[PDB]
Amino acid sequence: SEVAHRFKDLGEENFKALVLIAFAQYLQQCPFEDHVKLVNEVTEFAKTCVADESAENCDKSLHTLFGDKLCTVATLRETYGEMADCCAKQEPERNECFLQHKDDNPNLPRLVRPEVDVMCTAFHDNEETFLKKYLYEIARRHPYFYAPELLFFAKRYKAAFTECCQAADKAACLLPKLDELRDEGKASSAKQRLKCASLQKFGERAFKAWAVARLSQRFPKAEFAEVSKLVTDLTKVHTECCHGDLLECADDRADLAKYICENQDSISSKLKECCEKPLLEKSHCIAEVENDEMPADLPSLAADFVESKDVCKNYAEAKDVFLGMFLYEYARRHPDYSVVLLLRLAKTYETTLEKCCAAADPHECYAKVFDEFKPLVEEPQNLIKQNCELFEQLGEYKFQNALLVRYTKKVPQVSTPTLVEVSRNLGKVGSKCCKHPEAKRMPCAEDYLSVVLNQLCVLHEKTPVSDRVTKCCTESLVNRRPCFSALEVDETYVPKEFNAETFTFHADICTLSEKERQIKKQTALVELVKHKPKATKEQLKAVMDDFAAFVEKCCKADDKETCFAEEGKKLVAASQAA
Amino acid sequence: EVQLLESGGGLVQPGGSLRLSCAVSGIDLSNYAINWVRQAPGKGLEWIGIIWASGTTFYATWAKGRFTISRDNSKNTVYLQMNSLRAEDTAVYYCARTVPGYSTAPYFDLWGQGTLVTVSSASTKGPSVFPLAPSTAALGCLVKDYFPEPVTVSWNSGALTSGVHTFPAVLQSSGLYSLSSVVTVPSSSLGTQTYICNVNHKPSNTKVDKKVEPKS
Amino acid sequence: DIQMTQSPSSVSASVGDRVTITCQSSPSVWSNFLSWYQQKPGKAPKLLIYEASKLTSGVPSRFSGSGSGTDFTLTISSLQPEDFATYYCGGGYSSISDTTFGGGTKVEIKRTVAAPSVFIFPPSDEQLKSGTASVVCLLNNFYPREAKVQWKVDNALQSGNSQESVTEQDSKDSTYSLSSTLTLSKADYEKHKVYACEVTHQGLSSPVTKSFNRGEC
Repeated sequence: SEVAHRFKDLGEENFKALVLIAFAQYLQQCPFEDHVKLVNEVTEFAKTCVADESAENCDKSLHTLFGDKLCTVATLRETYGEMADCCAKQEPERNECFLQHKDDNPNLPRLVRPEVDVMCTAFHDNEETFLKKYLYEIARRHPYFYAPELLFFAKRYKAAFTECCQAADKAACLLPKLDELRDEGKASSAKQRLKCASLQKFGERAFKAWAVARLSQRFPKAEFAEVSKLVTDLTKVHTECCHGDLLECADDRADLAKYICENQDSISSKLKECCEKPLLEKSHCIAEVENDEMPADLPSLAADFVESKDVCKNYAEAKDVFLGMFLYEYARRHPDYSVVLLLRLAKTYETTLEKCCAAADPHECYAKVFDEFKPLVEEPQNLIKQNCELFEQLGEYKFQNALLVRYTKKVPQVSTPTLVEVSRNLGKVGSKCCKHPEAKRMPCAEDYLSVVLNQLCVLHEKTPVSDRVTKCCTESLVNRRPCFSALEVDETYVPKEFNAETFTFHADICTLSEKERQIKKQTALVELVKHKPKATKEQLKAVMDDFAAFVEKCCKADDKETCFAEEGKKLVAASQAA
Repeated sequence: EVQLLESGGGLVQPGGSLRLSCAVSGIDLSNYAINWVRQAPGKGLEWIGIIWASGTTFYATWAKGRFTISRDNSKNTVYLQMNSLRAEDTAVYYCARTVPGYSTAPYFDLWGQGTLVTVSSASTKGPSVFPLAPSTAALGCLVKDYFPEPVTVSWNSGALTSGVHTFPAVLQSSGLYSLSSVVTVPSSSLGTQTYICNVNHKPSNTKVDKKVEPKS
Repeated sequence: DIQMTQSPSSVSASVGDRVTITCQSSPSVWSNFLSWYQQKPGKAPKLLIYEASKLTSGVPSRFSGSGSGTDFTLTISSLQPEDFATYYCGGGYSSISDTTFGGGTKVEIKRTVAAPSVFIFPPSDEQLKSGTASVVCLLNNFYPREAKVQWKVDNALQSGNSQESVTEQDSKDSTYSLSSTLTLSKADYEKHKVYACEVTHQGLSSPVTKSFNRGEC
């Protein structure tokens, strides 16, 4: 009895919430009421199994149990489409089919959040329906959100309404918290999206390597085997969540969390506070734990990896273990290196051994291996310090502007709305990582960019418009950053015409926040680049400054829609002389 | 398995004399007829002469008199004697075998590396290598003033290969050859990553390794 | 006399397509003595077909030979990017010492237009210490091969002091690369400031330039 085993383990509430999330992730189009029914029906059946694991139908796989429930209301293509195809299949075909039909960007209108009064009123009405509403919406919009974690954001989302609706300044208490939960949410969904992509597109070997690096950095004092034991467990966990097995993913996570807390003195000394918290807070806390203090006098690596007499004998015997040790030792010693950079150094070490080991004089051939690392560690450091400077001088706004052009000229074929989004998000890598010193920078920046870039890829996958994007996206997962920054001006691309209505601003612009107004401009800028790429340098910076001043004036011209109307369908060629 | 190795080609002074040899490794060759085909830079193929298993040798009309094929079967090597060489003799000379089974047919299966013979009176001058420093932009090297051809350029002793474009040598109005071997690299790699072009011109036993690094 | 004419002199066809190369000899070649060779850049020729239509071992089925007497045809049923090469047809003429190859056809692949991304490198300091100045202008990876590269020093359009080279079609992206190299003495070079390079290519709506001002950085 599996459904029963997971129900007794996780507890009713978490079980209910997880199944609802599994349902909102498969059918992101079905209404909240529909899913609620199905989830409450699965929870019944789950109880009948807890009271009789031998009861008819209680020993069949979760895929069967859950897949059956989904096919009770999936033969309605007039609202779904090809999900009926999945039902005419037997497990695990039916399961893999569903997963494959997870829409990264559903045709779902972002949900503008009501006022504090409205929300708090709705919350106090039916506290359960309110929260389930939350889970439903999040999951269906982010089909690859880390399930267990989502439950954690729901526990804090509730608590935020729990403490703020009983407050003096309800909006002052609730909004900064709802904004933060929103930021940490996207973040959690994106950062997980990348993990699922790693496992699904590059295999388990890949993710395990990533984990080994990230975990060796976080628990530098832990022994290799304790790290290895953790990487295996963590991988099994993410493999389930990414494969839609949420109930077993949360179960195994919790078990892994238990292990970690029971073995602190062998993993990290930063975990003591984490291992106080309730299970949901504990888990989130552990994944957010700060790197431990690196053990003091660490030894040279060249000893066991370069001068040793067994290097090649060891690299041949167990390559995954020898290299794992190399990554573990190099990672733990460099919490200042991005995970990707660490993986590159590992790949370098590997290749030079693959070459040298079978040579006449191996020991002399790879004798300078470590020297190859230098230009690999510096390239990113330099590009950072430089970009960070540029960022300090341009401000986030003018920095996104610079990146808007750089990336619009790189892949013109990409949607303008999509260019503005990705560019703006990438420009946020300046504000979010330049604040840290050159010690915490690379891992901050480069790993964040990995996420934004992965998001780009998975978004481009749907409707591909550039083979260059698809290249970088499908090639090495580790080098996606370098590959993207690599790209140069696309001289091929042909001008997007010139719709004189695309360069005509209206009154409605004057009542938007400065952020919106910036988006409006950045959008027009992308278009300007599309209509005149190749030949255009900081002469765009001249038109960009002319739009800001031109809008600033019109929004204060005692205007009657005029300043913008006339100086719009006719002022275009004024500035369009260049 | 079976491949023809030629050699003996290089810079020759007009009216000079040269002997290209062809040695095969992997087969007998004593039972086969070997041909000689040349090809001037940019032009097509031009059959010269042939030597059968026996000693009998036939020559193209134009060649008979200046070129002379011969075979040293005690050493598994067929030579091609070039006398009274003219500037129009400059061409990549190939050593090809007539596919076993034919004799007069124009069928040649096994060829040779093909040695280049530059028949010119000019003396042999090594190349000078100049850095074509960067403006993700590219850099490269400029191998100027060398003769005769050929010259080989490598990047970071072989390490860097993709992105590299070694241009075809051209003769300068000064009679000497010139070329540029560039490579496209990620801009942010400049300064951080060392870029060296290795130029080698064996005709003059010239070797250089020029480091290409942005200027300012 | 003999004279074996091969046509077209060169041709561009997309992958997939079928390329047809003809070879017309003036005196009817001897009995079937008509071979077809393939020569890839640098590498030597490779026997593809003999007896006009017989393929040799290790030759793609897509290569087919036909024809008799004075007209022979090499046909590539489905062009592949690896078929990029110059082809030659050799014939026999009862005279033996008459063996002659066609002019050869040059096959280059078709791939969407692609403007050349330009660069411009001013002379090196080591070279100016020789009294010579070479300004190179690279037009890397583009298509088609037709491109116009003009030099303007202080807007003074040049002619007769620059020789450009071009590489074969790339085996990756099927594109070319062009290097226009303007050479002036040192004195000629230090006499001016604005060294530019004008590139007009079918893939550019506007003839772009990549200049630099002597000395500056």
